[PDB]
Amino acid sequence: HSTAIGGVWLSVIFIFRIMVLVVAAESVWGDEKSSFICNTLQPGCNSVCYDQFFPISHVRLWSLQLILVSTPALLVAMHVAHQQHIEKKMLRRHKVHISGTLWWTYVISVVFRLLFEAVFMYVFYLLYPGYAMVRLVKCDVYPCPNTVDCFVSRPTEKTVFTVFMLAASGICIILNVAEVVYLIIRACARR
Amino acid sequence: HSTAIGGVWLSVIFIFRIMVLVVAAESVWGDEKSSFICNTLQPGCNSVCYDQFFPISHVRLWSLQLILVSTPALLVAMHVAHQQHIEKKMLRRHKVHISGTLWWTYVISVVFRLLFEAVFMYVFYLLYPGYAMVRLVKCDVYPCPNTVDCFVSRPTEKTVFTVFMLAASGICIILNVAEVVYLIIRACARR
Amino acid sequence: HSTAIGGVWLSVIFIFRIMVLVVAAESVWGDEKSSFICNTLQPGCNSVCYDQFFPISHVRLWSLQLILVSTPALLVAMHVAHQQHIEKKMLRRHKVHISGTLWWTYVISVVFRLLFEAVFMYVFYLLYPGYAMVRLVKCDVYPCPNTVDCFVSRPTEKTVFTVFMLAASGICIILNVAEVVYLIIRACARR
Amino acid sequence: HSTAIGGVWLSVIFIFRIMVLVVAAESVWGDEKSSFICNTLQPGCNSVCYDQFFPISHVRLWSLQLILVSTPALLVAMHVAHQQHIEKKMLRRHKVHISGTLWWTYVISVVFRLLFEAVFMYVFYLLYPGYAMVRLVKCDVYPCPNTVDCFVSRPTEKTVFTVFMLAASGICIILNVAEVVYLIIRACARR
Amino acid sequence: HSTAIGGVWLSVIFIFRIMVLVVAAESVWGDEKSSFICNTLQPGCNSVCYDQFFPISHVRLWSLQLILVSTPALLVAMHVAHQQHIEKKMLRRHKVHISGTLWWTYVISVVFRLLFEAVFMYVFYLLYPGYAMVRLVKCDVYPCPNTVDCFVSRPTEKTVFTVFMLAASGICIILNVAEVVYLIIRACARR
Amino acid sequence: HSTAIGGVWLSVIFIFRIMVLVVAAESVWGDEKSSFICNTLQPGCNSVCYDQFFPISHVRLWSLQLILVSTPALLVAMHVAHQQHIEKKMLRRHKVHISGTLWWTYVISVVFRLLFEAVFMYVFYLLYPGYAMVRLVKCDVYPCPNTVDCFVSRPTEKTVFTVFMLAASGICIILNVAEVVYLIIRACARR
Repeated sequence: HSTAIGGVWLSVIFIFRIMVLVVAAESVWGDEKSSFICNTLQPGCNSVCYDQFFPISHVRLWSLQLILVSTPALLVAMHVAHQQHIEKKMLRRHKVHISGTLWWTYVISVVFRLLFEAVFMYVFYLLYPGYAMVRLVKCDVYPCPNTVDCFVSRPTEKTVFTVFMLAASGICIILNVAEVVYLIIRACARR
Repeated sequence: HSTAIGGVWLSVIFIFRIMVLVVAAESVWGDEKSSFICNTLQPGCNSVCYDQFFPISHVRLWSLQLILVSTPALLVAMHVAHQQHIEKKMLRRHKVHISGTLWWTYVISVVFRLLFEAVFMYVFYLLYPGYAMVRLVKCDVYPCPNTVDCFVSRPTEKTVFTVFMLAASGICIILNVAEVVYLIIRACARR
Repeated sequence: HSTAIGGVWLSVIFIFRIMVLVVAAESVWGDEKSSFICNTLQPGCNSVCYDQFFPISHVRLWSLQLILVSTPALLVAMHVAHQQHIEKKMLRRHKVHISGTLWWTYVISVVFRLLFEAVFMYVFYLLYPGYAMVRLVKCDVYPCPNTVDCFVSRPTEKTVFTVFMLAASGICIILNVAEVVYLIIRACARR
Repeated sequence: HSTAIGGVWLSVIFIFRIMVLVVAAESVWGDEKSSFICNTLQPGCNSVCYDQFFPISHVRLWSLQLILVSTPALLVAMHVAHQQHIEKKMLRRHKVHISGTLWWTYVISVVFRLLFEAVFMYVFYLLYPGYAMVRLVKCDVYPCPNTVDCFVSRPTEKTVFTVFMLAASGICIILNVAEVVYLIIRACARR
Repeated sequence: HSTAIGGVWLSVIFIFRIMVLVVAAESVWGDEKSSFICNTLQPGCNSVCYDQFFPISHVRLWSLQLILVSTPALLVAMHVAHQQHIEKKMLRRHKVHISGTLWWTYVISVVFRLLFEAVFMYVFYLLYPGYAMVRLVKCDVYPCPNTVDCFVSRPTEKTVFTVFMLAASGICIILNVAEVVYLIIRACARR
Repeated sequence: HSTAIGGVWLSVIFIFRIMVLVVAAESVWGDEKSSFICNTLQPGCNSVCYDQFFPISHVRLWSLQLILVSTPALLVAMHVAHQQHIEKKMLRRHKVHISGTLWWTYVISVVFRLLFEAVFMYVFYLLYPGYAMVRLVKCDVYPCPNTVDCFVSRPTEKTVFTVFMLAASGICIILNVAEVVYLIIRACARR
């Protein structure tokens, strides 16, 4: 069974996040490294400064988050497909038990999706505290001499897309919590 | 139900906007940053000047507008698909109530699409007042010394595509308003 | 209904134009701006000279022309699909009236396609009078000092593809006129 | 009807030519202009020399030849599809006449394909007499001073692919001639 | 027959590995060679240093591992499809023998997949002992004079993706071992 | 009819070769020319040296070999499809004759595939005797003065992929020979 409160909004928002990531990664974040430049004559300063200030790109983090969020759905879909194959073999009490075992698996999958979203949000907070990208950064990593100034490619557009993605992720978290609560309420109402 | 006055023209114009954006983004706006050049020896001036004068690219704004306009249609489609799944479960008074609840949802979706289009048009006006791109821009953002001249890649072609997109968006707004009015008239004629 | 004189040749020639544009845009016109070079030390001269001599690329104009020519077909197809949906609703005098109203819509769509093709041909004539691209151009746009010489990337190949596209467009115009005349003759023969 | 002598071999060889062109154009001919270099300090010499020695690229000529060869097949397919639509309308003496009119159209399409292949082969001979690309070319086109030496990107690989394409085209011409002769023989044997 | 313990988790984890590799190879490892730079004026030092420190790219090794792991599944699928074709020919004792022969083939395919995964993990350990990429490397390969410092493009992101892939591969190995043990237990329980 | 000994292994190994070539060509061999560099100030030395040492790229040779190996299968498939069309026309002694004529065609196709594979292997041996790519090459082709040193992009990775492809091709040759022998044995056993 499915609930219109949680499933439809989750699917549409997840599709929206996919479309936003597809738009952003190809064009906005494409030249994140090539356009990265520092005011220095020291060879190798640009690469080490980019690695220091961008350990992992925003689009890569978003793609990993989307994949990890998607994995429970793939797992439950494959499991139900195998169960229906077993049912088709049987055709060529127990069914109630199968449906019962299916129920908790879906609940656990929803909980795991919520946990994955929260973990990725916390990782994003740890790696990039400020939601807004800055135009100039100060670099002191070896072999850059003293401190040099480096310039990010597209701070404002990246900030806008970051705000969009963060708002979508937060709405997803809230909707997952609400869906879990509504599932609990429905289970209580059954009894 | 559907109305030939609003639905068909909306769909064809939305497809036309998709095709125009696909044509424009790949070629016209591809070198918007790489070809951006300023008359200065100061490192980092090009990137900061591009960020100042182009906080978000036109094609990215158009893609976001198209996605946001599309989201209500995806929501209503998913909701009706879930409702038909519930109907198929029932098969294996109330229907009139379901259709009634469906009606206002579609009306609200149309209103939300109109609001999204208007909001994106206003955002475009705020960010880029002039409809026509200019060949030369004056830059005074740090660390550019005093004021430097910078040159846009394809001002005229970008202006032409901007005019096309703006005309399409305005026609979409007018058609949405007309469709809402015609829906009100039809509802009144029913009673 | 359809006529073999106009519909089949129109469709095959339109597909041929699509294939030719796909071949040309990817390779021939890809480096139209990057390979554009002027004999000067003035920064920004290349971009302003390219914008002056190429306000809009040939491939972009051809793509816009193809899209605008295609839009009436999409409109009529969506409208007939909606009408067949209404017919299926009816199944679950008037039909002759529906077919009659369908007839003039198709005629007007053909006329609009012819007008669009003629308008795009006239625009091409206005923007690029000479059918053949030239190897060297003279530039005096600010900030280029005095007059400088600039060199086009692939004049001869672009000329060949321009001749192909122009011949196809002219044949399309002639075939549209002939189809309109034959439709008039058939309508007269009916009475 | 179809003949195994001509149709199957023609289709498989045409598919082989498509695959060979797809392999060649993406990689072999991709850097034909960017890697083109001349031993001179004169700006604009590279572009004019490339245009002089390569008026149209080999891959573009092959693609145009394939498209033009394909067009008669598309025309006859669309025409027979329209005729079958007319037959389906009739269902909801004359048929023998329709088949007879179909026969000469297919024969003329085959003749046109043969003529197109021969014309493209002659054009290739006129533009590039030598089948083998040369490593060094001598350039005297304005504004190149006196005569300069220019270097082609991949002479040997381009020569190999040119030999492959030319052999395929010649085999296609021979097979088309043989198919026409066999059609004449079969028509005579019918009487 | 299939087991839910091994098959579903294996398939979902293999799909997850495909998605992770698709995300990583296009963007993270794209500029692995172009961005590779060494602090020297000696021509050819960059290429030889990259070849010495990166004999084969991580993404290429992962793709080869995925292909080799996939090959047994393709082999068994093609073999069962041929067997079902033979069964369909028969339709137009022995079946038990066919199923028995099928069983050991699937077991051997699982064992081969486990061996391939272990071999690729050992190869990865041999080529890249440290799981984490380093920012700076020391090069002494001819013709680089003495020892030069070279800088890797994206050490931290590559390290993160390497950890992800290694964890997925190890989980796959453990799951394959568990599936083999469970198959042995089920075979014993049958007797 | 089909044989499980030859057909299934041939198909799976051919698919494996396709996947390996797809992995290799896009990334490994992409910068084979752009990254090619020689220690000289002579313009044009890089291009002529690359042409001398790499007359045709490894990936292009592998793609041509795969296409040529595939062509007999396409020919026999098209021929049997035409024969089944003739059979369907007949439906709307002789069949045994058709099957007999089909048999030798498939045998000849297998022999031609084996010959093509052997010929391409011999061509690879002639063009590149050493299986392993070398880091440094010595160039004396005009206009390079005296002898210069040039550096290959990715010698080790290219060597690994070359070994993979050569092993696959040799296994294909052996399997083709074995399939021919088994076909002869089966034909003898029939009598």
